[PDB]
Amino acid sequence: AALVIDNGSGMCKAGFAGDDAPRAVFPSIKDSYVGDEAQSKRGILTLKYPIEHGIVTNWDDMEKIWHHTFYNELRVAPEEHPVLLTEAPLNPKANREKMTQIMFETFNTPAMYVAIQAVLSLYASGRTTGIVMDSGDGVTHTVPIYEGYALPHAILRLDLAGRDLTDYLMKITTTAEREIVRDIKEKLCYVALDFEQEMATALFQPSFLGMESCGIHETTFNSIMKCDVDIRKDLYANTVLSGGTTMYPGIADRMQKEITALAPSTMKIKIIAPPERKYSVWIGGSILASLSTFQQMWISKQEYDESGPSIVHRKCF
Amino acid sequence: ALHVPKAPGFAQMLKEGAKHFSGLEEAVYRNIQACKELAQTTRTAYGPNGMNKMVINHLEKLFVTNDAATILRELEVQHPAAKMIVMASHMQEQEVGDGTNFVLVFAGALLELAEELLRIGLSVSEVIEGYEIACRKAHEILPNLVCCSAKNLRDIDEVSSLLRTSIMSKQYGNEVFLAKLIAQACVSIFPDSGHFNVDNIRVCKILGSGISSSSVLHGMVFKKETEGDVTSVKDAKIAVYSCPFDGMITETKGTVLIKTAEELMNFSKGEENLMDAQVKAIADTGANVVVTGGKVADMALHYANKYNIMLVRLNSKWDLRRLCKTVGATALPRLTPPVLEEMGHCDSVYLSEVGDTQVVVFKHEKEDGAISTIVLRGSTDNLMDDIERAVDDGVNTFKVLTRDKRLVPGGGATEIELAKQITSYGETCPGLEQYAIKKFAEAFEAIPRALAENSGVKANEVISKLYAVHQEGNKNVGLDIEAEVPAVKDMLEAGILDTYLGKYWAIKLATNAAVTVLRVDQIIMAKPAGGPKPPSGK
Amino acid sequence: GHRPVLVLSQNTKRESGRKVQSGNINAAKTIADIIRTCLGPKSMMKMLLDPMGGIVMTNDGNAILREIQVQHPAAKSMIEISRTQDEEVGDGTTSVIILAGEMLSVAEHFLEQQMHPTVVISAYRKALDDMISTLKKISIPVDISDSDMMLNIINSSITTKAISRWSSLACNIALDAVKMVQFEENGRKEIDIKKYARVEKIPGGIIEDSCVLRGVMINKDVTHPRMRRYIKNPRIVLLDSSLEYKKGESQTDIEITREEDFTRILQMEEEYIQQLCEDIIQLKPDVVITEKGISDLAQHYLMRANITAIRRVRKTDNNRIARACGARIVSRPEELREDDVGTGAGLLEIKKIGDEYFTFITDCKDPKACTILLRGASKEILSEVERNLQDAMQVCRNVLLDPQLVPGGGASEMAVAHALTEKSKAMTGVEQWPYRAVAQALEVIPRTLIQNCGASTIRLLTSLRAKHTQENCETWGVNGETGTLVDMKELGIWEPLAVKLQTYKTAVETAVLLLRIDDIVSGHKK
Amino acid sequence: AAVKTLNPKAEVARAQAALAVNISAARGLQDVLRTNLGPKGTMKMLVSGAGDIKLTKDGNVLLHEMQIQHPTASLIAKVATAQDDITGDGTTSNVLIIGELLKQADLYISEGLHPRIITEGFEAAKEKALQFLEEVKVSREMDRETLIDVARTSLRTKVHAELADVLTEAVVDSILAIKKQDEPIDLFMIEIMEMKHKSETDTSLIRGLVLDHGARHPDMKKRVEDAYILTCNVSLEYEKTEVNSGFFYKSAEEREKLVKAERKFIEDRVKKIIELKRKVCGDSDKGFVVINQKGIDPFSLDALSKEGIVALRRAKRRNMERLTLACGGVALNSFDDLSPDCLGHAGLVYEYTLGEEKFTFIEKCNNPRSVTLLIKGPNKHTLTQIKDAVRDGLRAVKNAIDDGCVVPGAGAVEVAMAEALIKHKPSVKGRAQLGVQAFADALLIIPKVLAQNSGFDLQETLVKIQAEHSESGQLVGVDLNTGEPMVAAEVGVWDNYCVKKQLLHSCTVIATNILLVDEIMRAGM
Amino acid sequence: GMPKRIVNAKIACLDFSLQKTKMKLGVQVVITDPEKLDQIRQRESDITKERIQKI
Ligand SMILES: Nc1ncnc2c1ncn2[C@@H]1O[C@H](COP(=O)(O)OP(=O)(O)O)[C@@H](O)[C@H]1O
Ligand SMILES: Nc1ncnc2c1ncn2[C@@H]1O[C@H](COP(=O)(O)OP(=O)(O)O)[C@@H](O)[C@H]1O
Ligand SMILES: Nc1ncnc2c1ncn2[C@@H]1O[C@H](COP(=O)(O)OP(=O)(O)O)[C@@H](O)[C@H]1O
Ligand SMILES: [Mg+2]
Ligand SMILES: [Mg+2]
Ligand SMILES: [Mg+2]
Repeated sequence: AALVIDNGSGMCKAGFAGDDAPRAVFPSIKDSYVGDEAQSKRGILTLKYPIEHGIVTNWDDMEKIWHHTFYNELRVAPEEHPVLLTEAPLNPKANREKMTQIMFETFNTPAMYVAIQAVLSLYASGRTTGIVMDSGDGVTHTVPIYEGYALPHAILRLDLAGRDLTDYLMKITTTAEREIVRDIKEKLCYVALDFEQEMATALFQPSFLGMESCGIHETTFNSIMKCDVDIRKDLYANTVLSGGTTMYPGIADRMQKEITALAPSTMKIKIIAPPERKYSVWIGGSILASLSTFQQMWISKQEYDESGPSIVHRKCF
Repeated sequence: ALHVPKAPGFAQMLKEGAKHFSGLEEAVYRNIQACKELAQTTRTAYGPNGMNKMVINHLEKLFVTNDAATILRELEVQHPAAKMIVMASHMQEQEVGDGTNFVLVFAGALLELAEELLRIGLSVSEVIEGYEIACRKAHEILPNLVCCSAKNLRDIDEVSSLLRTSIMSKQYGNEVFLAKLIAQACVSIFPDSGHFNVDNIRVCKILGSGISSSSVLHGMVFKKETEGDVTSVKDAKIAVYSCPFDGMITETKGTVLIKTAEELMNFSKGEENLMDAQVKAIADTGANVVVTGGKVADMALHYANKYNIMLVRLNSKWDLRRLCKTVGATALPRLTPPVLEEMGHCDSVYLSEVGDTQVVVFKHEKEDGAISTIVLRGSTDNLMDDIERAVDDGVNTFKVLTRDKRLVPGGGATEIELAKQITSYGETCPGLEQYAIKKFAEAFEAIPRALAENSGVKANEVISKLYAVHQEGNKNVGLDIEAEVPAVKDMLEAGILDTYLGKYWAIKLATNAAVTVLRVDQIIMAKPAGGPKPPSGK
Repeated sequence: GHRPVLVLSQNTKRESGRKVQSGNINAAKTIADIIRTCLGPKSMMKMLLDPMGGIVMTNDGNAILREIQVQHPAAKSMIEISRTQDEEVGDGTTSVIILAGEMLSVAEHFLEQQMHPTVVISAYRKALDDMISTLKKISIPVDISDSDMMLNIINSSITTKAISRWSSLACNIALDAVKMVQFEENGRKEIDIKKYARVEKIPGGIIEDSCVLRGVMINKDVTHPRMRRYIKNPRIVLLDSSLEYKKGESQTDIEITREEDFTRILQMEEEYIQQLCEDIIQLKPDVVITEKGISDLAQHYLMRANITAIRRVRKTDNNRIARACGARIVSRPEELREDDVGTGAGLLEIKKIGDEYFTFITDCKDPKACTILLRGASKEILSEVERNLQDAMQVCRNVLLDPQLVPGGGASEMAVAHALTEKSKAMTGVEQWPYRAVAQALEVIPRTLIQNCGASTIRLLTSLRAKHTQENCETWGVNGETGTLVDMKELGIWEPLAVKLQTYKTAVETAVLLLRIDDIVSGHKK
Repeated sequence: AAVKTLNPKAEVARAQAALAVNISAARGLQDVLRTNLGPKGTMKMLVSGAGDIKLTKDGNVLLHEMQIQHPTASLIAKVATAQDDITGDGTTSNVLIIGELLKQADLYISEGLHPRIITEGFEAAKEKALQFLEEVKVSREMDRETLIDVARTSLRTKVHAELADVLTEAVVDSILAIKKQDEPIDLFMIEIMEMKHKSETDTSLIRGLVLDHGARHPDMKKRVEDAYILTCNVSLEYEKTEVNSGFFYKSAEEREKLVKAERKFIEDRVKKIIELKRKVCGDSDKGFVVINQKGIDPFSLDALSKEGIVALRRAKRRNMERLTLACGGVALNSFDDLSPDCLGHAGLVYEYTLGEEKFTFIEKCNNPRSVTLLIKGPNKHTLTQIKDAVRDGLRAVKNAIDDGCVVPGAGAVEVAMAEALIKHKPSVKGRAQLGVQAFADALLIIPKVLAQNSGFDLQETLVKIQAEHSESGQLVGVDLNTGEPMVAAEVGVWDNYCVKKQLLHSCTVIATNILLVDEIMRAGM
Repeated sequence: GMPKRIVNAKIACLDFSLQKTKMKLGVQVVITDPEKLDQIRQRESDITKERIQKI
């Protein structure tokens, strides 16, 4: 089979291909028996999670985690199973070379592949083309995808995530009380089609927060407009949202309306954002690792030995 | 007793949606039938009388053309043997640029005749032997059929007469105009060195004035506007920068650390004074035109307007490289003033409005340069795309003539002479190879047959006439398109000629494709994937 | 409406009584019947299909029972006791299952006859104690210095496995491996054949060329092709630390205002790598082995010293290299000492096996770790060879710890059963019947041997039960290859007393466990 | 049954049924692969789920591409994969001999014989066959002619005859160049580059290297005649600090100074390269080519082009060694103390554009211990087929050199070993003689299928051949053009001793283990 | 590499971790003279070393 380790700036969410749920959610997942079956895990339990804002800070930590998400929470061997790792969109090449050196050299994995988290999210929803708006805890990303691959040239990156969202709400300071504001953020926070008619009975606009770059709907629109005019229909009509940040307000229709406004009066835009399987990236990875085109895309161990960081970078510089 | 079970072994162990075909009946004949369907799909587009096709691809995009390779690309060919013939046709397009439809027609014909021979009782191995030996004879023969040669590629009348044939099959009605344009463009390029690069012929498609309004431009055209207030320049001193037209910033991270009210008061004035100094150094080198591959800053644009410099912004890097080749400049990664060698020059750089489109034109007056543009006017984008394909055919023919200046007669003359000579060779070869040699010979008849069928005349009358006249000794005789009845005429004296290399490679690739398709005996198709397509091809 | 007013949750199913007893016993004897034919030298292979598309072709009781899945808690318990036997002694994993199944089978009789399970259990415990007494009485010692005697002990353990065809070869391997893994420090003897005897299976080649190395082997190449691949007296250094320049654990944020500071900082990084590499070169090694990365600048500096480096080795492989070459893993080259350098390796080679580069640290002297290099036709064949070699090595270890032997071919089972039957005549209570039934239940091992040989159980068992009524016949058993009674002193099938003691204990205690069980309950959530 | 009472969703094949399953699957594989054997075999087309086409005659490729879900087929596929990983050839014959051993064992097991006795006969026959093989093996000084005949015997099975006659010279010359006296041949030192533009008979051996990339600065030369090659592994692009330094300035002038300074670190390494270039070629006579395993930013590319250096970046980690062995320099991870002795020489370096990609040729090296095979062809599947064929041929020549012995081909060794087994049978005690007979009839599948593939009668050809070998003793095999016996050693039909030994060993082992299977069981749910 | 038997066992029970020293939340390292960075990094480990030596 193929181990599908979904880092997803969350937990490890590792398992096997074919499983509808991961089997190794390490971060925040016996005793009185004999052996080292708690101490070895007791060490990892208090180890800081390397990925911050969707980027790996401490690699030794991450490697120790993976090693403990292979030998302890899966009780398997990576020397015979291909691995599908996940990376955040627009992830530096250096991080890719590091993780590929870890897998092929340390864990001696026969073959591996690194997929974009938004692409796997789109896969778990069953589609292969569309523009994914991924807004988590630290970053916001718009990933246009056509034929199942994240077009590396139309990835617009703005920053208005859970933190930036709860910020203005705090404005309306202490950790516990800004987390009361964040509890309200976690709970119902219905998106407003029009803030006028929503405040009458009491990210889209940078000025609201205090930024001066662009809204998320503007971001999606321009990411669609930096693609093929023929696939434009598919991008506009298959916009898939993901991320607990964007889920909390449940923003579908405000986006839809202002994106329709921006787009020509031709393409009909439909946004599918009701899943919330809480393992979308994992299921997308499992689907990919189950396919045979994954064997096609395999960066093999021999390929790695022959090319190195160049094979991880897929040439084409 | 109401169901036949799968036989023990491979029939049972095979996966669910997989298919297995084996033998002449399940595999060879089905492959030949698929290739025949392909050849039939593209046959009616062969030649000047070939009709256009309106292919709509999966993205609902429309292609109106009689260019075989374009139709094949935009068709979703799913049968693997047909896929192989298309792979051969695309290799022909890549190597030569013209002759893809010949490859298809000839491969389909060879496969049909191979099916015939297998039915009479020959083995695929013997068919392959005969086809290969006959291809070798065809290659031995073709050099002797060469009638003309270019003898000069710096001229424009000879080059126009030479490109006319390649740009006649496509765009039959207007072939003197387009051949003139493509000859003008090709000869402005093609330096004293024998190397000719086809990417240096640029084609700008602007809409609205009929194809006769097309023109050649010794220079470059960009469907852009100017960033500043200046729009025209008569003695361009272009300075090209791969960097933006802004102040250089740090690669790590930059923070303006203020600790005194004075630093705060002076920072912005210092920034603008720095920008003024930079652009004034550029202007003082004499540059009146600046072309940046990156963005433009508001202050830098301000000062470029102040010092009367025309600013142009080219988003693409290939556009920047081609502009550098055009003007004789060097893309500087810094905003430093250019040295006398790093600067480029143009007899004119101006903003114009061709039709609805606004364009920036870098126009030389000399009848040369490193890059030339063909501005195609036309009432339809599809029409202009078809004319661009015709331009590509003419340019690839010019390159083939730079590589090999030899020419063979067209209009089916070379094909008929090849058929005759290879039949005469097969009549001498004893053994079971003679059948396959004679079928390989008769396969050439498919070309004048398709030309006749498309002209609207009886292919049998035409082929009989051609055989009779080529028996009398005339190897340069081919069929006449200008005849309501079956007729024939001297292809040479008419000026209808093909490229030795074109025919060479077309025959080689078509024969290899047919022979490859025949060598298949078992096919084991897998269940169709839902995979996100090939990873490398993106 | 009027929602169900239950006392226990719906889905909570409770069985009780003789049905539960008979169900548990039938599940146990089914688990037994699964592997009943996998006992003895004339056994046949079973091809199990893993949920991961894998395949397991084996004769090993624990392998088979571990690869199958069940839902009955009695079958769960039987699989668990097979696992227990495998972890403790590493052999007898199917003898135990068969014995436990037969004990439960014979207890079914007494349970149907109104006897109480505790009575049967007390009888079983008496019988187990007396089995222990009889085994310790009939055992004989072994001179572990006799390599041939040890090879015979190991053959009597692998004869029932696929590697029997290269039995002598495999025997030597196991013996050699164990003799090297024996280690003593501070008065604590340790045969740790799980951390320091490694089996590396390289498909291809032939099994007859497989060997145990006087050293270790890893799948690695030099970090830089200018490094040597062959060194005849390597001084080796082992590291847990990265030879790269990594960040600090604190917020080490820098602030640059001067021009030279960026360049000075990058040169400072280079100087740090230089200083690490010099701290290493000062010990003048030939090979450097790291568990973490090695920066390319560090590779340059080491190569300048004519040092060969291997970049990212596993902690387990690093520990084996330590034991083999005599080194001590360090984590700070500043703290590096000559005592931490590895002298003892006789040759470092890096050679191409197939399309892979393998690093050998072989030709060592007194290596307290080893690598068994297995070569063969396929990953499945070699996985089976590895399991068989595990059996052989675990048997050798059990012997070196407890050098006592007992006879095989079922001879021990019949001798002990006879002793129990003879002792039962003094018993006057009601437990004599279950006690004698356990005596008749030990007979199943020779029965299974005869059945798997293809002979007549009745006749042979009768002659054998009679033979064991004579005086000096406690060594008589049966051949698993011809179906005849022989003297084990003449055949040579001798198992370790520890193995059979653990076997009997596990069987009897599993029987006690399943007999005490009644009243199954189910449904309730975790 | 037993397992189905505990795990109801369990699949189980017991004793005879299990045997029936396994042997049936083996025979199924044989029926597919029977046609792959020999030069008169037929090429199969294999279409992936994506639509990619493979034209192959290779047993291992065919196995992994067939669409099969059988456990016995998995076992046999793995055995073939090991055969391919270690020897490169022998996979089809491996499958055929396995299937035929199983069939010939079914012949006697259907008659109530126990598989144990057949496996004992298998072991005896293996021993005697290995002995006869070592006896008949031809110990030969591996000359270019012998190696050419070997490579012909492999490439003629894998590709067309003319293309095989080309790949023969290519492969033999390639190995005879990267070969060091009494030092195992590292096939990694033969790069394999494929180009997709010309005919398949243009596949050539470049006595140098071909990188699949070129210079990314346009002003850089496209052809260099007398070239100094600098093989380096040093970043020449901007590297940010590990410790997150960050820049702080109070003025646009300071910002400019910091922008100019932040590149001093890499400007210094570029300066080192440029000074080496100037010191080693003070004029424009010679050339200077930098080949970096790491990146080179546009500023460094400009700085090196201005001085007339051709810089290629992000080369392959293996090209470091291939270039230091072909050209003859030293691969560097730092320019701390670099000298002209760290440079290699190439009598020609140039660039070739093919569609959208670029290639860089480095040729006219002095005595390159690394070379490349340029696989030219008009189609992706032609290139893949030629790659597989050259892999087989390289492994064949390497094995003939390593194992200085070489075995006659065309099923000759199989025929002779069958006769020897049939003469040895009486020396076997019990009914294991029948297993020996089965082994012989299994060995006889190689000539039979060859006849079957050349279009001849298996029985008539095999009796003719065995008769000729008994009357003369000459190791004879099948002439695929006449169906008559022929002396393989005289006509140049050679096989690898290592391959035949690996066949015997692995086939016997897997067949024994399958015959002793008495229960197939899927109960893991 | 540690021994696995000790006879005259002198036992030290510690309720803290022995790891590379990390400055706490309200402490930041800010370098403005690169020549100090090395020494700072060195303490991150030498601090822990000293504790162990004392034990
Ligand atoms: N004026 C003409 N009279 C007769 N035949 C012509 C004329 N112009 C072109 N042809 C023939 O048309 C064929 C090429 O037409 P085209 O459709 O472009 O096929 P291809 O794509 O193979 O070039 C050649 O056989 C050429 O000789
Ligand atoms: N040649 C032989 N003849 C008779 N009995 C044997 C022979 N070899 C081993 N045995 C017996 O077979 C039993 C071992 O069975 P085996 O298949 O190894 O399963 P287990 O895992 O229970 O050891 C022991 O009782 C041993 O005495
Ligand atoms: N010219 C030939 N004439 C007769 N037999 C040949 C010839 N060339 C190869 N053979 C035999 O054909 C058999 C199969 O060849 P090949 O398919 O390359 O082996 P494999 O089946 O392992 O791929 C080999 O045993 C070889 O000895
Ligand atoms: Mg044409
Ligand atoms: Mg045992
Ligand atoms: Mg072969």
